Amino acid sequence: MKNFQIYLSTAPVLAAVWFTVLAGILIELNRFFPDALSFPL
Amino acid sequence: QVGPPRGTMVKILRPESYWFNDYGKVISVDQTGVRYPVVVRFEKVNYAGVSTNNYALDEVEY
Amino acid sequence: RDVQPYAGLTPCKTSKAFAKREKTELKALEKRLKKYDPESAPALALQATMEKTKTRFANYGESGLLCGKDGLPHLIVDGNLEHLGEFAIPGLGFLYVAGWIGYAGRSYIQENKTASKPTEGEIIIDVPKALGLMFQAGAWPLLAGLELKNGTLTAPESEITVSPR
Amino acid sequence: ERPVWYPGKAPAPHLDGSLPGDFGFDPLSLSADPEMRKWMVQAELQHARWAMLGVAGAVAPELLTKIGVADLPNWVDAGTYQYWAPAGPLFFIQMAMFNWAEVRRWQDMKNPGSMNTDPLFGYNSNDTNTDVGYPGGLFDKLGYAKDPAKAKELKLKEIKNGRLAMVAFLGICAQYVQTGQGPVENLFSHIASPGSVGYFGSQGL
Amino acid sequence: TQPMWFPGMDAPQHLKGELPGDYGFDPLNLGKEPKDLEWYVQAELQHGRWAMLGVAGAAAPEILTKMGISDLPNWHDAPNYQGYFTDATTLFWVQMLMMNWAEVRRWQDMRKPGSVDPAFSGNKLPSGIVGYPGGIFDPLGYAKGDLNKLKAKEIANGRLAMVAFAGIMVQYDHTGVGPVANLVAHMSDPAHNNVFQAKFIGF
Ligand code: CLA
Ligand code: CLA
Ligand code: CLA
Ligand SMILES: CC(/C=C/C=C(C)/C=C/[C@@]12O[C@]1(C)C[C@@H](O)CC2(C)C)=C\C=C\C=C(C)\C=C\C=C(C)\C=C\[C@@]12O[C@]1(C)C[C@@H](O)CC2(C)C
Repeated sequence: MKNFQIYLSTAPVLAAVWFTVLAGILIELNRFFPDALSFPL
Repeated sequence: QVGPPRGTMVKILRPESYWFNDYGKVISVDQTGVRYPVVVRFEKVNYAGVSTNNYALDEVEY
Repeated sequence: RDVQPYAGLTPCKTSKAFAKREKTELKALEKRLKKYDPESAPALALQATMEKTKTRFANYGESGLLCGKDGLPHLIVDGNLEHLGEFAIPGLGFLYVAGWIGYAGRSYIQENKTASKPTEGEIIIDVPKALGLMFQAGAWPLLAGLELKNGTLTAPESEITVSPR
Repeated sequence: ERPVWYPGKAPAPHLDGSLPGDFGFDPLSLSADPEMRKWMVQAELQHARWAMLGVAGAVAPELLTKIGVADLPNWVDAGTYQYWAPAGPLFFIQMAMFNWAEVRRWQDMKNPGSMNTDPLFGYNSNDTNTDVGYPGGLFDKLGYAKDPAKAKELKLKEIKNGRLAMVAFLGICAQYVQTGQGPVENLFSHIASPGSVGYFGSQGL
Repeated sequence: TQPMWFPGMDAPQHLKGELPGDYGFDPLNLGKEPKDLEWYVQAELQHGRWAMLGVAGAAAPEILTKMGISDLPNWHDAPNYQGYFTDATTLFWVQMLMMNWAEVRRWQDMRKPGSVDPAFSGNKLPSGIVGYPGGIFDPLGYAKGDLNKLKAKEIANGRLAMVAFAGIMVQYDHTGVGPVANLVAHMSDPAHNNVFQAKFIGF
């Protein structure tokens, strides 16, 4: 249990979770604000 | 007894040393008049994987 | 917005080649569409793609982009006020974010260096402390300025290991 | 020795019967750490109470509709009911209120004695209370916890009804998914003919 | 022991409490040594005073226009407004010339209050705590009453006005109308003129 949490806190698992979430947010931003060549003004 | 006491951190002055300009704990100093009496222990390993070696009195600073 | 021509680049909104680019892509979309009957899902998907292309081309027209002879937008990165959104503002956003990432890393490595076994915590990341330092790194530019002014950003020359030369 | 969640199986070693509704049910050992155990007892208690309130407010409007006092929609249809404010602002204020109250709850969990005095009027809930998750002085407006002998079995009753309502709410969600009406409709439909209508009765495999 | 932003926990060690506004609020530990702490106390003073002035000067044209007694422009297009005594840049350079002197003198005081008027050699500044000069800077000058109370009052009003000024800056960046216009719109339909209708029409 706690050890499993520690296992999750390992570098590979944490890298995979962090990049999964990051890719998710970036994909969602490119879905809701798509095709952004430059910052509008 | 000569040289740094045991337990003190000494700055390495040997130019070729892997831990040059780094700090290491003194483990023991040999008082039998050997050339490199100062045994210094290092947290970080060198390329050979060792964490300690011998230094002279002028190759350390504290 | 209406942008002045610069470096021999006409605005994309009033560019005939930009209109040709839009036209060509839309016609390609129509061709792709024609083989599908309107009721089927690919037909609606292609119509949505056409809509997306139209609104993209429109947004690029309005966003003050300068197009070339080829007909595609060109970025002005010399610092011009009329084209700051091309490089400066996203450049500032990147510099802020990248400095945040780096400062969170520097803070964690310096904090973990005080642990009993720093190298084990290097691979098994203390997630609560890590996240605390990550959110403290929101004010990276300030804290970096403090480190620079106090002289603790940069280690002195004597402490760093160097080659015997 | 005590009754357990599965007779003949030893209760979980990290569970020693010193908690309400302790039946040694933890095959995943999710509460082996006492610090984790405290947090998780609080999670059960909070989810229990919220699920019970959830069942009460998802059943009571439809019961009043059936009786004839007033006309109200189902628990699901209440989401799209048009109120004074849209779902945006209503939820906004709701979440502001819950950030206030749940920060007070959070710091009660961290510090039991903390969050026992009114921050705006100085009213003392309970002078130096330690039982986390059970703020009697703060919420016991009837004095139904003034005796520990009474309080422990009332705690047991709360936990049991809470777990039952958690299962009930999960059932409510699954029933609306699988049938399409409110829970109380589904109940009366099953009552009318348990051999024709119901899961595996309506041929809704 | 001071009144604290988070009553359950305890105040940070580097926040002593005597500071005029110390409510122990420093989650991201920017305080650290007292030296940059003083640089922050003065920074907070300046931001509060300038933002109080900023909120008042961004509201006052709006209040006057909406009441209809002075048809002034909105604060955001105020710079865009034409009719000033000189070109935006010309008065800007004059403005920064005028401010370079005053702000470098304040910096000298920040560095050393004692260090810092030759225009009227008789006119000096009475010695005071850093950031609160007094003397000629307070012609009203009734400090014989409570002091730390009044300083805390200034600081909290400043903190509020800065939150308000950032808020309205975001509000125009997301609505493009005056802050009081936003305010009255929220009065008219509180459930349908709030943040959810913000769209970021223009930066
Ligand atoms: C789609 C957009 C995009 C993407 C994917 C990347 C991706 C990358 N960039 Mg680039 N970049 C972009 C846009 C992009 N960039 C734009 C628009 C600018 C203009 C501001 C830059 C300017 C820039 C610089 C100057 C550098 C990068 C670097 C990098 C790499 C590491 C960045 C990082 O955060 O590491 C995590 C961050 C850290 C470990 C902290 C390190 C220090 C960071 C990079 C900057 C903070 C220092 C400070 C602000 C002073 C800057 C001085 C500078 C002006 C010379 C990575 C490959 C770096 C690199 O690979 O060079 C070797 C690098 O030095 N980028
Ligand atoms: C703690 C994070 C950190 C920081 C602050 C730096 C900072 C620096 N690096 Mg180093 N570096 C890092 C991590 C870091 N690096 C890692 C993980 C690698 C292995 C890939 C490298 C590999 C590397 C090379 C090969 C070189 C540098 C160089 C540099 C310098 C140029 C700017 C830059 O980062 O561009 C380089 C940026 C990258 C290579 C991108 C990698 C950075 C990643 C994204 C950071 C990952 C850690 C992240 C923050 C999570 C840990 C913390 C978390 C648990 C809380 C600068 C001193 C250059 C140099 O000497 O310049 C003078 C150079 O040649 N770095
Ligand atoms: C508090 C307990 C409780 C009570 C008193 C009821 C009472 C009722 N339910 Mg509800 N229900 C419950 C819990 C409960 N349910 C839970 C936890 C679920 C989620 C599985 C459901 C899902 C559900 C559906 C989808 C339906 C009912 C129906 C019914 C009615 C009886 C007819 C019938 O065949 O029921 C059978 C119901 C049960 C035996 C409920 C208990 C669920 C057990 C644990 C079965 C195992 C399910 C499991 C998750 C399957 C997946 C395995 C997979 C992981 C490999 C009656 C009103 C039916 C109805 O309303 O018809 C008018 C109907 O269609 N219930
Ligand atoms: C909080 C909760 C429900 C709250 C509901 C609310 C507020 C409902 C409100 C509403 O309806 C109303 C009032 C009126 C409507 O107008 C509006 C809404 C909003 C719709 C449910 C929790 C529901 C929680 C559930 C179902 C949790 C189930 C967990 C289980 C079975 C765990 C089992 C184990 O963990 C143990 C015990 C031991 C381990 O070792 C083994 C395993 C197996 C892992």
